[PDB]
Amino acid sequence: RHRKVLRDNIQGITKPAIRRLARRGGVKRISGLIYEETRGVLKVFLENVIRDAVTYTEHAKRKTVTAMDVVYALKRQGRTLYGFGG
Amino acid sequence: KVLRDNIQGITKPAIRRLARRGGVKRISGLIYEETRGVLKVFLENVIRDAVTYTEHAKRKTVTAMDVVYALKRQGRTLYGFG
Amino acid sequence: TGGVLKPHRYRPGTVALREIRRYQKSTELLIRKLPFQRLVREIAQDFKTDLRFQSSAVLALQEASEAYLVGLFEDTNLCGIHAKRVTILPKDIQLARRIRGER
Amino acid sequence: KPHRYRPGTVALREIRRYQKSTELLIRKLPFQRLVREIAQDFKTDLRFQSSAVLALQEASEAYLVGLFEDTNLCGIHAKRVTILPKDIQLARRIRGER
Amino acid sequence: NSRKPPPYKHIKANKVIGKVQIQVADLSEIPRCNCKPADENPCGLESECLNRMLQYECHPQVCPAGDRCQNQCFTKRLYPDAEIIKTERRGWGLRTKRSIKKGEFVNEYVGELIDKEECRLRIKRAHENSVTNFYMLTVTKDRIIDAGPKGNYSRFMNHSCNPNCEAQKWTVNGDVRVGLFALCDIPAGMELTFNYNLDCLGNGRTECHCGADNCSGFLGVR
Amino acid sequence: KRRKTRKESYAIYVYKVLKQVHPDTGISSKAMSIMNSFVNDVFERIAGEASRLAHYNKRSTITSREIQTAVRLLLPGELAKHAVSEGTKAVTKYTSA
Amino acid sequence: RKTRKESYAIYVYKVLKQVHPDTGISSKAMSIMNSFVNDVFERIAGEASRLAHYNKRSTITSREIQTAVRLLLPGELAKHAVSEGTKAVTKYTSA
Amino acid sequence: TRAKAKTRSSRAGLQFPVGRVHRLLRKGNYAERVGAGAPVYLAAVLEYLTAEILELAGNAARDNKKTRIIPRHLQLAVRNDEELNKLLGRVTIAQGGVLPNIQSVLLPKK
Amino acid sequence: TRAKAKTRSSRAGLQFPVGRVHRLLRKGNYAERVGAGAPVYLAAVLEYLTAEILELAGNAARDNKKTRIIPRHLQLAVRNDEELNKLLGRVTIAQGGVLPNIQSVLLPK
DNA sequence: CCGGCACTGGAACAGGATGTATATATCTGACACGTGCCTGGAGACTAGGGAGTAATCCCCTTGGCGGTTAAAACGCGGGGGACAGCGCGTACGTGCGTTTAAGCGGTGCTAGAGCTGTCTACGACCAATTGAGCGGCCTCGGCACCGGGATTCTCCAGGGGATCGGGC
DNA sequence: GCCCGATCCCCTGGAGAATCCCGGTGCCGAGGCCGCTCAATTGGTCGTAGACAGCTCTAGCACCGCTTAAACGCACGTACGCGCTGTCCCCCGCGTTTTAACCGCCAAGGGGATTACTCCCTAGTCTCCAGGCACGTGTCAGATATATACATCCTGTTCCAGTGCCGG
Ligand SMILES: C[S@@+](CC[C@H](N)C(=O)[O-])C[C@H]1O[C@@H](n2cnc3c(N)ncnc32)[C@H](O)[C@@H]1O
Ligand SMILES: [Zn+2]
Ligand SMILES: [Zn+2]
Ligand SMILES: [Zn+2]
Repeated sequence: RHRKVLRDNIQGITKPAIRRLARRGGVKRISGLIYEETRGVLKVFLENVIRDAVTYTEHAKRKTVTAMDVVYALKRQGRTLYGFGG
Repeated sequence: KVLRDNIQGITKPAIRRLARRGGVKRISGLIYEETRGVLKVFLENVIRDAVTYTEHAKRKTVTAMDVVYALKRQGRTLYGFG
Repeated sequence: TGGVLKPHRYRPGTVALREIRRYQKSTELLIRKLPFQRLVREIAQDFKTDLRFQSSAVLALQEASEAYLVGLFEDTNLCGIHAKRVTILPKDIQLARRIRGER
Repeated sequence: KPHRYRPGTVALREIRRYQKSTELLIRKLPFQRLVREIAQDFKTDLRFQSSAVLALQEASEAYLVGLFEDTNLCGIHAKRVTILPKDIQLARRIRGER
Repeated sequence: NSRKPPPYKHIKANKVIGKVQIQVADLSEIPRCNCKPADENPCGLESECLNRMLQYECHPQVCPAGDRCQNQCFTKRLYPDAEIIKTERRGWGLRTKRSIKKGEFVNEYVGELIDKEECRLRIKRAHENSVTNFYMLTVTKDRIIDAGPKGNYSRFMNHSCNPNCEAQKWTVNGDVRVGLFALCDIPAGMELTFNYNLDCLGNGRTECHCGADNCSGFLGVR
Repeated sequence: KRRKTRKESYAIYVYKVLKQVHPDTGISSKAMSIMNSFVNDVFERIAGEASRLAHYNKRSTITSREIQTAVRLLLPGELAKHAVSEGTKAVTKYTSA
Repeated sequence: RKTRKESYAIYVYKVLKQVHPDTGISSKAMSIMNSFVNDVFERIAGEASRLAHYNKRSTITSREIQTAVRLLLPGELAKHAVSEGTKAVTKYTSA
Repeated sequence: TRAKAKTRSSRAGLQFPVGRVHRLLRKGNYAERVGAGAPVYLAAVLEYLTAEILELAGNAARDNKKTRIIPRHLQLAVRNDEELNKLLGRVTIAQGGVLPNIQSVLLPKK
Repeated sequence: TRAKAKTRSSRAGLQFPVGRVHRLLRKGNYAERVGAGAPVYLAAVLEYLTAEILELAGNAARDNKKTRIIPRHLQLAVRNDEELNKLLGRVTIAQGGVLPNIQSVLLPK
């Protein structure tokens, strides 16, 4: 049962990682309160998709999550993705 | 018998009423010619699809289900007309 | 010789806050029917000539046009307030439509 | 006097360096440890394919990069050049998420 | 000059005479507020009352504040105080006995209801005998208040370019009425007076014999 | 008269469920159309999602086990928790009695 | 074991060699064109289905397929594709 | 036939037609075969969602001293419920109106 | 089977499989019957739509002086045409990137 | 009081250091061809029902007229709000030095996904028969308006009385 | 000093009012009541889809060690939010007069919507055979790595406009 629980893993999205994502979007100057809000915006998007992927995985009576469960879960919300099968 | 001038039958008070039901307090003087251009590109997108659905069935009358199908096709469902 | 008195008029912004309260409580349609019905018959004359309509198919377009406009005028207001104003200008409709997706 | 470039130059010249590349801009191990921790709530003792975690990072980065482009227009509307935590909420509210 | 002016038939409300009726509506076209049983003064004088801000009188059966709501001042009638004192050459005027605050309900303006044509034939009649009528007030279209034959003590007022009260228009139970409110608080002992914008059909035949700095003007200019 | 053909709706079951919750109110002729559209519009989502669940897995039957997953994908958080109980009890009361 | 996986690779590669004779393509791009074709096939089929249902018919025909294209494709694409199809169908019969 | 007939709604305990849902499933191009407890499960879910809306619409019509539901009470019922509003987000209800709401920066200040 | 087998997609002059499009239409739960000129019409449109997203990417590759096509040229080809940008408007393409674009108020004066 | 030995910001302009683009060399790993074989497509009949075509019936979309009243157009005025110019001070950007985990080579172990083979219970198909549900026709009957007698309250009234200035 | 015919604060025969209340007339919508037909229940026969029970063998999880690229503090000074004050012009609340939407009629005819009869086009079985998939293999395009050669940003050092305020 090598399942030692994980904790406090959202602070692994460091602030340089966020400054690069903002540079690719065209931003010149950044405030100092943005780093604690980008994380809350991301942790709400990831759950809506992992929920549906696990729901698709249980219906087939499997234990491994595959790369088609994620594609179906994404397409169900209007976010089609080309490149990973289908 | 062709028509024209008919876009200016959507008067200025009829636009101020639609703004009050939305919740605005003051209104600039250039909004009125800006709204008649937005209302006229939404109606064409729907009437084109309604007329296509009508011509597929070999009719000459536009019914009330053609409009409901042409609206549902764009994600604007409407309850109460069939 | 003999004059007439007159009570003070309203300060601006009161007869416009009574209507925000009156129109957000009714349900009727806010456009005139013959004016709206001639525009629909001249738009459709560029796709197919000499066609007819149903009285309950012309009444279904007017219910969706107003639901579109009343809901765009609510996004314009929040941009106007973001910029620290009270008036809505023609450059707030464009920002609303661009962020929303239609342009 | 070590030549001290002025404020706003080094930023403007990596804005246009990160708009020519196509790589991924987050660390793989920190991103993979968070996916396995969010999904302990829905069912325990799962296993992930190697390429099912590479499909999530792309959707995530494509979501954030396009939220920042909407945030950058509200600021110019309000006549600023910096972005604040009140320009994200307007974008999300007008889009129709919250 | 110890005499008393021609008596007036004292009255409490307006009595219709002309060709227009009243607009008492049913209790489904009356607006509702947003307050509730709460801190000391509901619908008070310093509060965020949506019915007060927009110049409405609230009803005790529809107000959620119940019956202790302070937005009922056209029925309770807690009017002003001590009656006519003698002026010098103005007609009669008035005066206050009890101290009054800033922005408080001074007495109403009440009379009889006459329309346009009846009013104009009335003045064209009373002109040929030179009565010098001094009592007229329009409120809206096709309606006038008059206080000549009958009325109350608010018929004894004057005009000044430094006044203390104005005439606003409140909507009471589906109908619109007039009420005089004080600009600023004053200790008791002053002659009440308010500005009115005359619209004489003839010409201005009176100078402002009141006395102030800007008050020179006329009875029909600014 | 030509004795026009028949046309079906849910307007006698919608009017039987109302007499359980509010035994004294009535409903209007124009408020009935909206509930018709509501029921016909929620039928199709739940049917069309199970139609695809069965095709992803290479089956050719729709059972009472695809309808229990379409509901869990389509309805929100606390709504999708009483519908499952309703539907699970109405099959136990039927397969035995 | 290793049963079979079908795809469109060998037809995409035949189409490429008519517009660009001296050009190739890689795997990451074949795996994107494949998803493209599979995605458009299923938007055009699932609307002819609904049209036939609305009109109370049992058969899907080229007259349904032609109308499902004018509702999906925008502008000048819908005018060039409609002319592409009605030449193949005209050549096929006369043979 | 030899015995007396009983419906299938009566066995399950429902008010909706389990026999009419079945032929709509069979004649709609959803699959090749259809089980036996699929309509019995799909009717008990369409009844719950109807009761859920009609209760709130009745509670909202009561507060006007009215004894009849009209299309305004249906809108007021659903725009106030945080989950029916998420299920019916992109839907227009004819003759419904809007919800009363004024912003805080527009109210008059002294 | 006396005569020599002549494929159905050579009678029409096409390159996509008319014989397999038919099997996919029949096993896909779309309707009860399927006509005969439906696959000959659908293949001729699937073939035209794909011979124009490639003619733009082949042009975009020649600007880097390259011989092969990669996922970046398909993106540069799709987001620069306002018809394919209207058809593929809610699609993500793996390893594609963005377009070079920078507002004017941010440039140094 | 404007001109004057010598005075002060303003303007320009090369000229460094740093960052960005070249021209060869080397070199690995994946793209583009061939070969053998199995399964899915094509050729030739045959039997039944879905759709094309003609015909009749009546509903409902279009067109013109008169008339009454509520909404739209036009012109005055006056106070409030949008837009610009200054000034102060707090927070974000650029660079340098020190610390901490991501990443790249392996190695070994086992869990679980995919394929193969029997075998029984479940859904489609068909026939005979009865009641659940839709269309058309009466009743009652809870509301909106009009009398009406008309009940608490008001009020116009010339009069019932305590007062007075002289009357006596 | 007593007292007389007027003389002003109460006072009630009517009368009148407004409108609490109780009750006549008249309604557009909804609720129940019988004929009627077609769609759902009962009862059997059958053959394919799905449920267990092995059995091979790929790939996802766990550990170890090292080299270096990225994250983390820390300090300085500079441009950029944010508040304040003054001004002027455009949008709101009023009265008048002019125009056309709404409502009630009446008239004529296009086209929607059933119902019947007869081909002809799609499904369903056998055969036969060739196009497309997996496996194996070689060579060349694109990815680094050096070295040199410029473009690009920031400032010190000169140089005209106008002259600091002195002054006869
Ligand atoms: C308003 S009427 C009232 C009747 C009576 N004179 C009174 O004061 O009670 C007063 C008349 O006196 C005149 N008046 C009142 N106050 C005045 C003033 N302050 N200056 C000039 N005239 C005045 C007005 O012209 C008006 O006609
Ligand atoms: Zn209040
Ligand atoms: Zn109150
Ligand atoms: Zn004066």
